[PDB]
Amino acid sequence: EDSERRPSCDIDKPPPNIELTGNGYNELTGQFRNRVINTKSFGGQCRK
Amino acid sequence: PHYILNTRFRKPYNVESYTPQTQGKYEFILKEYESYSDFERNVTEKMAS
Repeated sequence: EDSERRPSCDIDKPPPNIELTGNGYNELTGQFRNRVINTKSFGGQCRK
Repeated sequence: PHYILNTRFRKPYNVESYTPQTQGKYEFILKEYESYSDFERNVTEKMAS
């Protein structure tokens, strides 16, 4: 409730579709796959 | 947080991933056909005695 230390330092927008890059890939079909690497996380280290 | 075209979206618990894709592929096929056929005949014959 009481979120101190300026959470997210007023950083609003992430990259547009980084989930597409983080998503899986297939070589024999040339079609992308489901997300594997969760890039939506931040680990606390805000990088503006 | 999930932003698509500067719009605040929220991923529900049932959807795994919903990513925008351009994927623009359009086709257009045009075909034409024309045929001309003409026939003309005029035979003249005259006999006198």
